[PDB]
Amino acid sequence: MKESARIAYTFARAFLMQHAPANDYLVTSHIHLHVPEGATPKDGPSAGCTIVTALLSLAMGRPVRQNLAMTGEVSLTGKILPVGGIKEKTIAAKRAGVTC
Amino acid sequence: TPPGVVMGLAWTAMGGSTLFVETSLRRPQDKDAKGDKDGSLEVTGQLGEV
Repeated sequence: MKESARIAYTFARAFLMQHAPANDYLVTSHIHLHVPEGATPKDGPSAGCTIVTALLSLAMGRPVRQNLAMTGEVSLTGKILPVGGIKEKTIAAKRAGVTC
Repeated sequence: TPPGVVMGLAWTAMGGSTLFVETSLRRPQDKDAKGDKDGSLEVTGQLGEV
């Protein structure tokens, strides 16, 4: 998770300068962050795209679109890679009614 | 074999197999332009102590 965290910090910096150059949030603004514990470390990279979705969400300040959740690994470029255990994830996600 | 990957022979428990060793930068090098920090590796693939 430290690898996913700083890899996401950098790519978020990169994505902000790539997309909205006038903004300078991720390149210069201190940010404490917290991620709830509980998941197995092997799937934790799956959360990294969520991490970026949070960081950029605060960056712009725009609230995330309601009733959706995403999971996936990142490699400082934004590409996603496979994550296991999907049969249990989808049922436990459905019990809460998430649809996206 | 684009750079950072290559086939590598392995004498498995029975026969052998062309296991592809994979290597890649995992977190950006540029933690600081002035930073002297080493590139510590985080091995995977059921690492032994030796």
